[PDB]
Amino acid sequence: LVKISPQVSEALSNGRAVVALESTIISHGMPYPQNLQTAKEVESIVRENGAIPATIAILNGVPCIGLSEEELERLASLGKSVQKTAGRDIANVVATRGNGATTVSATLFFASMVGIQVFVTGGIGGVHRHANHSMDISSDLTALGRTPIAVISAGVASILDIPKTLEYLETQEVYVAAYKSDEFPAFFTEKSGCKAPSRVNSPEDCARVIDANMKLNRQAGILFAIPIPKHHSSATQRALTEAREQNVTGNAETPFLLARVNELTGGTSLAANIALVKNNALIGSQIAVALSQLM
Amino acid sequence: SLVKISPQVSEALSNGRAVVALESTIISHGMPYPQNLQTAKEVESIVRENGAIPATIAILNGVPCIGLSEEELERLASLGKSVQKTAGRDIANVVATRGNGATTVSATLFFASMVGIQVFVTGGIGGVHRHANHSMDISSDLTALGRTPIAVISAGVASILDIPKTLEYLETQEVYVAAYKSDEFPAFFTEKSGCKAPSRVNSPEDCARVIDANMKLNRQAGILFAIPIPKHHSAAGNLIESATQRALTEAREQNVTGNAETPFLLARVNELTGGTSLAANIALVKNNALIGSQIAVALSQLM
Amino acid sequence: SLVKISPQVSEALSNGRAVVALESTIISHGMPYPQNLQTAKEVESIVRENGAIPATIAILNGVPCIGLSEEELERLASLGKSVQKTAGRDIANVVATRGNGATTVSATLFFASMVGIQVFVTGGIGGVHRHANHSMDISSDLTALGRTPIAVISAGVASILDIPKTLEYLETQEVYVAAYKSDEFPAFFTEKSGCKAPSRVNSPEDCARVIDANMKLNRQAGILFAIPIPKHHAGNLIESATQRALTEAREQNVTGNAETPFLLARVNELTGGTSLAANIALVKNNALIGSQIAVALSQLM
Ligand SMILES: [Mn+2]
Ligand SMILES: [Mn+2]
Ligand SMILES: [Mn+2]
Repeated sequence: LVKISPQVSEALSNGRAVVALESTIISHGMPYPQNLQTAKEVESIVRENGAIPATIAILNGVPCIGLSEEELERLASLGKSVQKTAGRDIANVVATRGNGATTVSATLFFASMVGIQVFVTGGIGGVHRHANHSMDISSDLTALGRTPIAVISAGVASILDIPKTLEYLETQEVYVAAYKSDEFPAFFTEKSGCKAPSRVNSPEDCARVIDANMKLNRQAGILFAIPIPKHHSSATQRALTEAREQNVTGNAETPFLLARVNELTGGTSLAANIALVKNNALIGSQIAVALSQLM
Repeated sequence: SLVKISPQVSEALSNGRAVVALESTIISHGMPYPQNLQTAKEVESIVRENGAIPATIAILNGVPCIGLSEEELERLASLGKSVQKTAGRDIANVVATRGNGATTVSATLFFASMVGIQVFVTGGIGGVHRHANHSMDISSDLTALGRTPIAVISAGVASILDIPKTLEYLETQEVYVAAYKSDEFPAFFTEKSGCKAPSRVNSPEDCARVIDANMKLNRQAGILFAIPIPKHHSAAGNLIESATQRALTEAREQNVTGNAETPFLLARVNELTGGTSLAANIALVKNNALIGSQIAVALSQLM
Repeated sequence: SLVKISPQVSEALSNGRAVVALESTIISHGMPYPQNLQTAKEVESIVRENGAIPATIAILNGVPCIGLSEEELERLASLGKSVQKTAGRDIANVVATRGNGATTVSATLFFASMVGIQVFVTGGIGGVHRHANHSMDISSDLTALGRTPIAVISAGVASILDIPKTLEYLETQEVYVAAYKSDEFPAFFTEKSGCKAPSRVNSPEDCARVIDANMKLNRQAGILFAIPIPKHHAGNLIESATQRALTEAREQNVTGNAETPFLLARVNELTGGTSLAANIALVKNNALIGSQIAVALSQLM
């Protein structure tokens, strides 16, 4: 049922480094054709650092692990009209023969299915603000707690509740480590105000943790949090307030906040988002190559 | 081989024919005698009339049974609340003590999945309770469905519970939730919850195709289909909702907690509504049995 | 190998003799040197005296150890609180960095399950913290027990934590919870929690039959047995001190890694050693009943 691209299939069969990539960043992070440009630049960074990129999406009901140029452009061109597909939506998107842009929870599922150990993303979903009134908590976190894969993120955006997100990850048995810092990063910016529960200082360090996790057959995964580079590192609070006073909820809520943050920052937040996923791709690829060498 | 599968259920499973799992806590605990027995038998009949084989699940003298005889349904109904209300976490204890257990959604999920039944019909699923922010009272039904790949066919979640938070928790647990032929998530006794359904399916065949995909993908999380109570009962919803609110207030003012709480609320609502809520409960489980059996048959045809 | 199994534990596993897992955070962090070592030896002796083999679990120089020698116990105890408190999520990192780690319930569950040990004695399990409704601080011990089919033998949950919410969370995770010979769920240092136990078991054989059924059913969730501290082994004092310690931690914003050690230390200071003495008594009692459960289970099988 799942279609693995020729390049990814070759790599997996030969034990070469593969880096999984998600597609909601393509459909919902930015408009066409900038979304396509970024996805291709991310894939190029993966290839230029010795790994094979496996962008995951669902197209016409077919889960695809590894996308061709045609599939990337086709996905990107549909823009925000593509179904944002969490793990729980996969079966429905398949059954309806639809297109789906897979989130972290869905991409985890497919990456694990075929034995990809490293999954590069921008930021992971989290515990939402005021969750003690709503219980709005991303399935990304639950999925990572029972999928043994390493997610390479730039931390968690302050749109979400970062302290509670860290607590929920801990409850779900997810190892969380910041890269070359004692501070947990906050996606757009390096400062979250939260201490990192653990630290790793090199791609080789990361690969050794992953290797141990694999060998032990633990069922919980890992969140690496790579602070956005210092050269690429009010709007959130105002966007949040506006969000409440205009009662934006459900599926509209998260796209509204990110868009508002981008508008209020005049493109600065999106630019940072682009910079961080590229940085995650660099470090993630180095981790994957180091891991492949270990194995 | 701790579990006993009846000849009728084993015959169906071995031949890839449609089977619908049914729970037994609605019999011993969820409904009074003898409507509890009457309804259980009528549900099994509806399952058969639509081409599937009913598999009511319970534990009898420490033996997990998948497929029950009429005398066993009668025993569960007659012994009533003296039968252990058996959640998944109670199964081992009821087996060890050689007791009788009427299985809830979390326990019935476990046994149905164990023997390869894909469709499980119930009235409603447990949920996040009201004031869960102070209590953290959240049904194991939700956790169980998040890690058991089976389709539960319900009429949604009762307003006794916190429906918006229940929907959030299901999402966090990776459970696909879809309302049947509606954009509104149903609230058990009534179709009106005030909550948008996160997804929608419009036919038994639609449902079967989602289940089929879930199976082929080997996902470990399950599915909640939520079937709004038939329109013929819509006039009763405001009444049952009003009584629900009064019963909740009464439970609080009388400090009814623990194992007493849920039975108190169901009984009180039926008393306040003069039997209307039980009548609605009977109608919705019959409707769920109808649609659930059609889903199971469609799925069997797909495979 | 993935793990180093001690000669005594390996022999027991191969010959079907009852084995009781033990954790090491109680040694490195839960108790001071040398009371920690003294108690660990006494607990292991109690396990042996009732017909089982103790398997204290830790990570030493990056190697998971199942079963410890006298030398290794001395090592964990003397290095004390400088050893990494190692939850399940920390195992891979402690292994990768070749470090020493004292394993909590969530980590010890993982290693016990790996080698097929069914009974794991601890003092108390982590829980839902007070004010979790603001913090969402909920121990991974609970999540782990909900998806690891092992019987944890505890003395309940300390009132430093939110006992009612801990019981609710365990229920949500499908963990069977039973108090031993009581209708009241125990509160670690003291037998009185003010919470009714959701279920009750009255003998080690009762417990073993529940475990046996859980095993035969292939359920993926575990069991918490809660053994009330012996009536002869101050409860009134430790509860009063607990309330005071909680207030102090709040007024001083003690958070993160500092919080739980602060509360346990403060309660012991405020009670003049009474709570540590109770902690020693309850882990010995858990070892007694837990080993009897493990032997009864081995006999059943
Ligand atoms: Mn959400
Ligand atoms: Mn409950
Ligand atoms: Mn904690």
